[PDB]
Amino acid sequence: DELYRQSLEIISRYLREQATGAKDTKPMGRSGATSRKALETLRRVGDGVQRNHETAFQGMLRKLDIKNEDDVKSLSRVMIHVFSDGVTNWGRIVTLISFGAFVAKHLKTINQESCIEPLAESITDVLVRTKRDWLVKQRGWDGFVEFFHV
Ligand SMILES: COCCn1c(C(=O)O)cc2cc(C)cc(N3C[C@@H](C)n4c(c(CCCOc5cc(C)c(Cl)c(C)c5)c5ccc(Cl)c(-c6c(C)nn(C)c6C)c54)C3=O)c21
Repeated sequence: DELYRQSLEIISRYLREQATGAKDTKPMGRSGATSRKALETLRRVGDGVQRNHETAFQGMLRKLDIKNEDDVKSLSRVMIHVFSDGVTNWGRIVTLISFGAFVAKHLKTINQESCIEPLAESITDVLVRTKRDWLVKQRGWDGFVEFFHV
């Protein structure tokens, strides 16, 4: 319903902005405040996650050997495997998206900007499908911004 659309808007905006390598502060949609604040939080926490896990991110990127949109279509399986284990929390969700931004920068490097939208959708699809009930219990992105945004 609303949860998918809002998630996709947040994730797509962050991956896109990360790939161009400058912030975009165009406002969001109707639920403008929450989505804006979630995006600001992703910039802060997400950028730190990428720095912290530079090595593992780099090693994993290399093993994924991404070239084109067909590869992008084939990322979902490893993504699901690595994320749908065990504990759910917002830090883990930021880690999933942060790895998404890391790949999106690579896609830019190899002139595969067309793939960034499919990537974001694939991330959103996995997030909302596997964690729907938990996300609803937290009041979704409101729960994220309420407690994590500074
Ligand atoms: C130890 O953690 C087990 C899993 N886990 C549990 C739990 O209970 O299982 C709780 C918990 C809490 C947090 C905050 C984080 C983790 N992690 C820590 C590690 C295991 N991770 C996690 C993620 C996020 C989920 C997948 O995102 C993806 C996103 C995209 C766009 C693609 Cl295309 C793909 C293929 C994957 C990682 C992403 C990349 C790497 Cl490179 C590592 C990564 C790092 C870093 N080091 N190494 C060796 C790898 C392989 C990742 C994760 O969710 C947690």
